[PDB]
Amino acid sequence: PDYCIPNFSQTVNERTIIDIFTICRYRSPLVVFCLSHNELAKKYAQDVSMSSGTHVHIIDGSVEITVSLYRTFRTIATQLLGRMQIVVFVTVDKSVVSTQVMKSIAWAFRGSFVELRNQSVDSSTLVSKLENLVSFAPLYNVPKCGPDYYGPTVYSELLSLATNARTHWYATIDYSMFTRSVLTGFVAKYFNEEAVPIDKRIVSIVGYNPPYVWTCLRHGIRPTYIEKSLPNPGGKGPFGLILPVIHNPQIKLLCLDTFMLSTSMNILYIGAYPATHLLSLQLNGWTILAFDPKITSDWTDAMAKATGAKVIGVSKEFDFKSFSVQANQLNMFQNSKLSVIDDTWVETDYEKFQSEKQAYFEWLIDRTSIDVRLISMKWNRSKDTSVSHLLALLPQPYGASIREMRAFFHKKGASDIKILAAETEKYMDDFTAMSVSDQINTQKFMHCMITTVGDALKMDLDGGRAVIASYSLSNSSNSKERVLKFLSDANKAKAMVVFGAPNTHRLAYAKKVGLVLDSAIKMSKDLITFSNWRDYGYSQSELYDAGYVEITIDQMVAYSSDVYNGVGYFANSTYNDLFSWYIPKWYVHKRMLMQDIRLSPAALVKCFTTLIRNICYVPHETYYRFRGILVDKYLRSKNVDPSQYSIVGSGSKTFTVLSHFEVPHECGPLVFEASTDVNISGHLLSLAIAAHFVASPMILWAEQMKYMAVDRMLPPNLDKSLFFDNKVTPSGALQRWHSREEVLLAAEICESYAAMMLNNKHSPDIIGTLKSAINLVFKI
Amino acid sequence: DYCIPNFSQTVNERTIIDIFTICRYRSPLVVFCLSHNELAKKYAQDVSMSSGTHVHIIDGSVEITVSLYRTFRTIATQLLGRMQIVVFVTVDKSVVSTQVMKSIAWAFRGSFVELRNQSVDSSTLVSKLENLVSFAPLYNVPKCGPDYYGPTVYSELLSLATNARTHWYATIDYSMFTRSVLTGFVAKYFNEEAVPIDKRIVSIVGYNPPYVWTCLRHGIRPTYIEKSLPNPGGKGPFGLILPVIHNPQIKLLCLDTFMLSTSMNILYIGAYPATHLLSLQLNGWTILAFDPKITSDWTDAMAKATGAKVIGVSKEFDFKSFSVQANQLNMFQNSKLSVIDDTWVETDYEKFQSEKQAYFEWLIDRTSIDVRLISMKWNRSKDTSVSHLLALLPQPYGASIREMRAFFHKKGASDIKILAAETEKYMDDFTAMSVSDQINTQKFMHCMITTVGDALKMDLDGGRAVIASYSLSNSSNSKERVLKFLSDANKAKAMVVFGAPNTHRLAYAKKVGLVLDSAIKMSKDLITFSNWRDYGYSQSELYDAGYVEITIDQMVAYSSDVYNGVGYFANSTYNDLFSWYIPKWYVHKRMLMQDIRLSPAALVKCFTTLIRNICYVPHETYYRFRGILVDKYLRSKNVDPSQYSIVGSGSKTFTVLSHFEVPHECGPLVFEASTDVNISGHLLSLAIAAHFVASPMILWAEQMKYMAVDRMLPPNLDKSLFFDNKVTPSGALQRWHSREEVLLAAEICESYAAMMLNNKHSPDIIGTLKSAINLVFKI
Repeated sequence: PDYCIPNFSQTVNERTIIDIFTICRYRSPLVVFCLSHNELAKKYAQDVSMSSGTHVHIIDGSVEITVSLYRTFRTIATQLLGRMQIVVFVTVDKSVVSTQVMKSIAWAFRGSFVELRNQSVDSSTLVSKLENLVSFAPLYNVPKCGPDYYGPTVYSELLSLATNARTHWYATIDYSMFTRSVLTGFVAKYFNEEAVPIDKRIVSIVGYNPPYVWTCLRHGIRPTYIEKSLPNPGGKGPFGLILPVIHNPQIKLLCLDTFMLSTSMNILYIGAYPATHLLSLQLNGWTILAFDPKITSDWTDAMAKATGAKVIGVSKEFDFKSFSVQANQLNMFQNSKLSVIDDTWVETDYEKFQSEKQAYFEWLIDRTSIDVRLISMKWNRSKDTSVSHLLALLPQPYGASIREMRAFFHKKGASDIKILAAETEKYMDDFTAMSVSDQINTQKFMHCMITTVGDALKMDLDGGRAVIASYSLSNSSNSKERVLKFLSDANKAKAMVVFGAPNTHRLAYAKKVGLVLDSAIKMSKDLITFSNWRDYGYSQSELYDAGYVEITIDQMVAYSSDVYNGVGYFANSTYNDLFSWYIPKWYVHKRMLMQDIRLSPAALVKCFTTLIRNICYVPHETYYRFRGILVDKYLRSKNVDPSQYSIVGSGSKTFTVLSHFEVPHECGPLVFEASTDVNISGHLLSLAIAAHFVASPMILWAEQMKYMAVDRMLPPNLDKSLFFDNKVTPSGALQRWHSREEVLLAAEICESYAAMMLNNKHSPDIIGTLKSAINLVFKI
Repeated sequence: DYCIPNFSQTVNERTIIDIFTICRYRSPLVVFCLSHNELAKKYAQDVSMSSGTHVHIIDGSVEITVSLYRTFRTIATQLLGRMQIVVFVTVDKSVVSTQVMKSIAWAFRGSFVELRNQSVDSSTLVSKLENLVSFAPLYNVPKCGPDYYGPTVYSELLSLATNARTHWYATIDYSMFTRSVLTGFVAKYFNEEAVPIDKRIVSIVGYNPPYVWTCLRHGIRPTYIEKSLPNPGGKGPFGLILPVIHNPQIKLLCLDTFMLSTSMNILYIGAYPATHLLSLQLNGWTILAFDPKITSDWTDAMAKATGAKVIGVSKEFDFKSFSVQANQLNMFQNSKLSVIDDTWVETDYEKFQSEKQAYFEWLIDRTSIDVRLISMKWNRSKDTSVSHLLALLPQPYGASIREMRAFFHKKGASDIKILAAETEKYMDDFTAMSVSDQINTQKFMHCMITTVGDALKMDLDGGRAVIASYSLSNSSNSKERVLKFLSDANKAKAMVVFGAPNTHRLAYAKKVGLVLDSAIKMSKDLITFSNWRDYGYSQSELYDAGYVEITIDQMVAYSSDVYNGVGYFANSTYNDLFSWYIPKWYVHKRMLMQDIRLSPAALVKCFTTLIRNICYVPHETYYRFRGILVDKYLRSKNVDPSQYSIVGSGSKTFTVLSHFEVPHECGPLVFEASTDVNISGHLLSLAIAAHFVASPMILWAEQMKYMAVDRMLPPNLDKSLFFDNKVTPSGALQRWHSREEVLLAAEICESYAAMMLNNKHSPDIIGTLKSAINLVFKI
């Protein structure tokens, strides 16, 4: 062996790389707690620190807020892979650091954010959430990178002796729902930044993906699907939707309402009260005309303030026997699109009441004055009846074992069809006895009305059209030649097509070291096959050649914090880490070249290097000594005279130039002026190591690094506290980082750097595809 | 299984392997003492932001007792986190003395630095503060010891010439650390028992060279006792005349420490400068130094640094005066005396040696002075007869030099002729050998303080200190006879520090596939090491012989105020396979009061917290599993469920509703109605730690039984050392757990280890500990 430190031979073997992959499942230990009672914070900080060893920080204002954040999170950035919980108590007022700024910094480091600074010192809510820190450590019931959670993990079951003090834990499923929510929040943030009109905030979800309807209505955008091949439903009508062939406590009503809220920006909601499920939706741009006798004056103000929509609530019954546009205040929807949500019903003469409604909806749909889109009515008829302008007769996917159906009226519906009673009762007898999973499964018939059939690669990309392709375009049906052509054209067209694909070389490195076995995922060349479908792999370089920069889910949720209304997560998933997400290059240059904390790689640049330095006995200054030695081995490998430079190998000086010399490089010859100090970019080396295990923001960091060749003024609208991680000149501008020579020099030694840190058990393909992408960013 | 807490998918066979690997990092603490608080805050931020080192600043804003309680209760949970921990202590020495803070530091396996007397711009203070930022997560100051003389040079990690690397021999350095800790414990034993200075002699069973240095570093005299010492092959009564063939100041300490073992009175001729002696505590010695260059300050400097009574003569030694009234030898009447002759001249060296030899041949035949040993430099080119000559060895650290050493003794050869032609070719061979072989020949020198015979039949009178570094554990001595020797030693109130490989800890290491079969092979309790055979001993059968297992952590912490040896930098898995045991009589007499030096604080949390982080085990959920494990045991003994109520919290394991008893061999467990039961959680965690490192379960159990009721704090010990435990307003250590709460945890201990390690534990490890807990609590 070898008896010397730092030791990489005996410490970093193939099983060590496996354990590093395992540690990445714990890489979100931060909890940011905001309370206005400092002495109370000191107690619980001591309680959780003594009981479970959680590292605590108390930003109390004794130090300036900018330097206080700089000292707190520069330390946390190194400990994110330490498998130990980290709590940061923020006790300064919201005037010192606002709720949105602190929430951004929290989610930028993958942490749970709790804001309770308005609470009194003896608040039952404040003390309870503080006791949860000590009870649940090292875990915490508050979701990370999100305010709400609707998955199966119930933290209160961990304290219950009846449930054996256990709860469920589906990391891959929960992070998938977290990813669907983050993509939606980023598109919502995209619409807000581009000042897109409210009625134009529509996103195309490539491939059928049910949960996107809910996430889109949570962020104030309307969803629309586009599937490659949608099979025939098997019913009657123009679209064949009449009788087709066959854990959220408030999704029973949100399943139908969110879909109807996608068909129009104006809604006639009959029988709305209480409509409590709508309160957790951002409806800023909608106009709700609510009809119910139990509607009060406070109910209208409560719905409008919680959703942002213009709500006009009528405290009367709906006049169904008046056939005029002057009744029920329908005059406010002239020359407009309108949809009707009918939830009215009675247990006395239900057949007689439905006939009165049907005659009104059959007339309301034939309005040349109002573009009535869709009308949803409760259907339960024991007699044969003819329906005009009927598009769909679907069961209630969340109605469970109930007997009621739903009818959908549309202009392009069946001109006249006869709904036989003996056919619906038998149809319901089958739907009534199905499993709950199959009952909820039949909600795809409902989403068919907002689905366009065709190829997503041939769609129109006009005016910055938002298109979410969740792993869709990457599957083997679409060729890599055509997908790269679609994304390159989309970037030229200034369109927002968020694209995701499996990282080819990250999965190859996972199978090489024996992480995920051959039984789960099999790979051949760049073609990937998943088991319980085939899929193409894409690297980070070829997508930059198509004009797409890889961004991390961490950076997307952090950049979209002030508009995020979705769900969070608790644990990371190795399966989800195999994929990478890319946004077009035009939007990166326009609004993402100024590296704030939300768009910084702070949550990844230090945690991997520190973990390896602790495992391999690498002292701090010794780490920078190895940096100079690696540079010394590269300069002499290119026949540079050793007397022309002087290897310092410190944190501030990599090496000093003594006489002018140049190094041949494809991105222009590296110019080294005499009597100058060279300090190569260390983040490039560490981000390449982090790319072996998780999605690395190397491409976005490089674009920011090139933009920081000179001093750049801070954005005027953004809070300047978000730039705490970087130096700011007294002028008020972000200080220059590194020269193009210092950055390209680190890319050349990057191959030998990974061979040192991982004991030659790295992936030269991972370093190669990143090195190739760094060169294209710094093209001459 | 998709449920948390998860033990199935998380704790596999390789997971146990990685836990063993983490135990190599289980000493990350650094305790830094400086009197400049704002300067400490800066370097605390510098090392925290650069390397992620967790820092603590005890500044006095909180009371010192509560401040230590909050700081180290947290550190105890993080000792397996692979991250450096620094504790800056800025309060005055009046708030916490240097010896108290050093004990607390070494109790948690930490490097201790005391620089509170330094000014804010001291070049020494700032340099050692910059070393924290430069060397993190490592540190150049050794743990549990002030000095380090091994091959690891930290300044080479910063040098580009050495490729920023240095050597790293963890097993060798920790072995030297163990030899030094054993010596320091014996030295602490002599200080506690008030043993007279001249009686402080320890027997080192089996030949072990470095113990001569460590003993003289702690003011005690060593003596060897070997099973079979081969004949040296020379002439003389003991055959020591011409036998058959990294410390910068060991060149002189090799000879002087051996001569300082032969007598408590020394005549050092040619002492100046004698700088090597300054690092030894010679409290009890009397040095009569002869050299012209001796000054008045030199005598005071030697006496202050060593504690010895030094009388330094600023003159030459009168060799041509044959009387006890010359050279002030009148102070050694009716006393033992040994002389160290280091005088020499480059002009007529032969003529000067003949004058010395005639004096030493007369000085050895003194009925007035019990002259023990005389060491003279020998270099004669002519044939000469020597009277009263015991040995003539080469200088083991003389390297390629031509000079030899002669040793005069009363029991030496009455008359022998030293032929010049034989000693010239003998030096020609000694000069040509390797340096390792030159130093290897220092066993001939130590032969003069070596008794030949069997250590199992020695006399154990009046608390005799005997150190057996794995010697008694080897296969030559049967386990039946060794256990008989140790049981007799404990009855005789003797101090025989005994060490042996932990049978079940090595078995658990081989079962999971840590140390492979090529290095260590085991059969039953017989162990074979590669690169000799050895018997294994468990913690229970040694308590049956009246011996309690103590950890090297607790020994160096308990001996902090007398420790003068070396520290260590990294732990070694090879050394962790062995356990160290001290007699039971000394544990009951002075170790039943659990202070921080004798507490298992450095092990009771770090293993449980690491497993809770790996397996997603919440804090309160951990205590829920505790009650469920108790509920599974009470039901297994046919206790009616309506007689108790499972609470499963940190303060209440379960509440008793009606009186019921559980049959147990240590008396039936009595559970009074309307009372709360809180089983001892430390017993469960110490059993888990016993799978990987030496666990102080036996010592903790003896302290736990003594803490059945309140006990007054010792009057002499600083009461700050009891910060880890509750103290009543009366000034006494508050009671811990009842005998029912402790024995109840021992019964669920088997199922507890099956849950924490996913049934991949060792029932033998739990069994030998559970058996020992019963013998401590025997009725």
